[PDB]
Amino acid sequence: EVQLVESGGGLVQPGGSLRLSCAASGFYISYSSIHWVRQAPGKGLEWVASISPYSGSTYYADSVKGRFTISADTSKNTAYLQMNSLRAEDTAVYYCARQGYRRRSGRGFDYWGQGTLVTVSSASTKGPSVFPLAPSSKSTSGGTAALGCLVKDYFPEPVTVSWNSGALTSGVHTFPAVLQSSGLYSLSSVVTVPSSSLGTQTYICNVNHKPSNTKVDKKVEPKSC
Amino acid sequence: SDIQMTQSPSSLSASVGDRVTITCRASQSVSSAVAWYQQKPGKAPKLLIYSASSLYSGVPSRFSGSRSGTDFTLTISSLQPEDFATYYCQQSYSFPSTFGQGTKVEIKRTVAAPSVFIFPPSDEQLKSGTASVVCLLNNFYPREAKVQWKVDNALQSGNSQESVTEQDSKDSTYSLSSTLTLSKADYEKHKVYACEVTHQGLSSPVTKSFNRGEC
RNA sequence: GGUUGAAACACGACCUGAGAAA
Repeated sequence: EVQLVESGGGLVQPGGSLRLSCAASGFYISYSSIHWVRQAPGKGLEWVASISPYSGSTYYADSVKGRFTISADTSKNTAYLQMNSLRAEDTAVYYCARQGYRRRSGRGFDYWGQGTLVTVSSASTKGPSVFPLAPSSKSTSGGTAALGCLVKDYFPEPVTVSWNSGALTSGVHTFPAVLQSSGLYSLSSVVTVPSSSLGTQTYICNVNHKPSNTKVDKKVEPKSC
Repeated sequence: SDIQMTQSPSSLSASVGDRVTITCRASQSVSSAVAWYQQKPGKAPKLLIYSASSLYSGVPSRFSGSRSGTDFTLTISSLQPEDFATYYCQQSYSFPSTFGQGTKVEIKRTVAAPSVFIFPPSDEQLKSGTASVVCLLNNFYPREAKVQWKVDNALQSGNSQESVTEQDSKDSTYSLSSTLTLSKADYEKHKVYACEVTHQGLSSPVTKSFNRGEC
């Protein structure tokens, strides 16, 4: 199956360097143009660079010319994006895209990778503190209860929150992270469950912040009052 | 001077079966080297239309593109529940390639009132010196809503953050969380902590409140 | 320039053209 796999992303200091890789499978990159397209968090796609199949000619967006270098290793079936003099404006999810075959898809990008997240900041990595959002209602209120976990003060994105080790997926709402004034991210993950489930069902929120290598499981229980 | 792609509208809410049209105007001649893409939240874009009007293999025939000089249109004949995403146009006539700003297509449904919940800060967090009061608005439509924090009838401003989810895949509703952040010294100087919510689906503002230590 | 060769430029072929057109 034709696929592109990006790698090499992560947290890097402004002015530092980072080399992104794009491993291709199911096809050979030597017969296609390979493009890099990025997407800052919450914005649109922005073309970055491309390399031509047979001449090796490279093209760059005006915002990255001179700082970025795209290349392809046909023996490794992998494209690269050498990024230097990185700025906060370069913080984005970086996709590598195959330009399709001319007769079959013109110049459209027919195959995209999953993308790799590049975060350019001088902020240090920080694991999140997880606090419980205890449900107010009782086990016999007869309604629907709401409980959650507060994932607070972490950097950088992303963090993952599951409930009962992924077994609880209905009614769960994991809000997007919001950047606080302190520069650390914070979000809440809530879930609505039947009030009759309190006691018969246990609720564990599983918070995984891979950049800081933090795994925290917090038990959300009805408050003792 | 490189080419610009002005995409309009930036967003639109439409129902299933509607006929939606997304337009892109190139600042200069791009011939027909225009492509249209569909991107689901958190996922990679997918090719829909290439060469302005040609349908990419595997894409259903309800998607169609057309060229009128420098005007390019993406048309979904009958909107399907899986067609709701962000759509981008791209010119590949000359380098540097440029994308349109995008158009997020969201499903329009009936108005739903938010279920409001208030959560006091856990005992563990004040031990850390910070208090976070969270107010939850669950499953409402439309997304617009007014969330106000009042402590001892005093309005708060500049110390709370809002976060809204994407449109839910099942009931097509939104959820909102408002988090009032205070220090322990500022949290204990007050008594009543109220969350006032105003939404068009409500006849009047709803208020969920609590007191420090009130169970 | 266009079309194509897994191919926007470079390269090969083809087409138009006085000339692929510095």
